[PDB]
Amino acid sequence: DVLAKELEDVNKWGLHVFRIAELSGNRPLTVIMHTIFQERDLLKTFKIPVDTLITYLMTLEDHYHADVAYHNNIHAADVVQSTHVLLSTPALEAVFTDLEILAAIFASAIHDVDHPGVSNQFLINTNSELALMYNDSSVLENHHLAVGFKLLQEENCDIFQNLTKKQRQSLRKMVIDIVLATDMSKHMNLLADLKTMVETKKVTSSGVLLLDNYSDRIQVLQNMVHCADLSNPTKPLQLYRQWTDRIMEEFFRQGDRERERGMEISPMCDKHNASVEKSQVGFIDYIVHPLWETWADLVHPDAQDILDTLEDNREWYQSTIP
Ligand SMILES: Oc1ccc2cc(-c3ccc(OC(F)F)c(OCC4CC4)c3)oc2c1
Ligand SMILES: [Mg+2]
Ligand SMILES: [Zn+2]
Repeated sequence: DVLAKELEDVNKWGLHVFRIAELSGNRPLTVIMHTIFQERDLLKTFKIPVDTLITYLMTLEDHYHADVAYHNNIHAADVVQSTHVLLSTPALEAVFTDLEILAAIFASAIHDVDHPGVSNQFLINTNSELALMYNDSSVLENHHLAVGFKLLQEENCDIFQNLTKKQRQSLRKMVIDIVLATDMSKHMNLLADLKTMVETKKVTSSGVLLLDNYSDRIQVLQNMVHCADLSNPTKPLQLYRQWTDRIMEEFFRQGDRERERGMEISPMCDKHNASVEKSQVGFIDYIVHPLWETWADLVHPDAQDILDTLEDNREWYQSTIP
């Protein structure tokens, strides 16, 4: 009842995702996904057996690393739930089909699975087997996808077993397109394209965004999930700070490995020369605010409160440097 009371916040920005993780027994991804599938009536729409959903969700959640500080199952649940809220924005009402909503939510859930807690560049610089498999190109993101789809083949895990062949083919392509777009080295090109759409966007008679081709539809979903991925500084401050604690631990541990190996330490990864507050300020100024401002423009004014929180959080971190 405690957990179930907290899951009543699932449509709200600033869900207490860390309390849900603890209240659910380190199962935040399973219970948040299950709740959202129920809320959106997805189990009935796609004839998904409830037992099949739980088995897949638990296996998926199992393949997130419980000893990685940031890129774990809690981050995955957070991104799912954030994507779920952004799908419900008034400017997008009745825009996406049930299959596109399914794809966006599923993509979010798998988008970092089996993440080892080090970056693509580190996997490239260390001659890793992952970088060798994927020829240095979206190494992690290709991997998260391969794992997320492969697990559907485990015993009683195919949650898509009752989709038509065409629905599965279309869903598979959309999920790939969405997850490869969370490759952080693609952020500038993705944002540049988003700006273009905002400059040239159209609305319908009802006031809703007009997306009449696959290219525009997938581009909005790509940016939606990328926004959810980069949504930590838009959250109430107590949530944001704990996300920063976790990312910096993960970054520090990567820099300790780059130290033990004689490599140049990556930006912000050296725990003997790291200004956490200044870096959060530059993170918001150069990455998170330019993206969220553009998204807010696309769906104006639906996202105004999310943007105000980001600007408050920016002011707060700034205020701690003088
Ligand atoms: O190659 C990649 C791929 C994915 C991610 C995700 C992030 C990321 C997420 C949250 C962050 O801060 C706070 F919001 F928790 C953050 O800031 C740390 C940086 C020094 C200023 C970075 O950084 C990444 C780098
Ligand atoms: Mg990622
Ligand atoms: Zn992520």
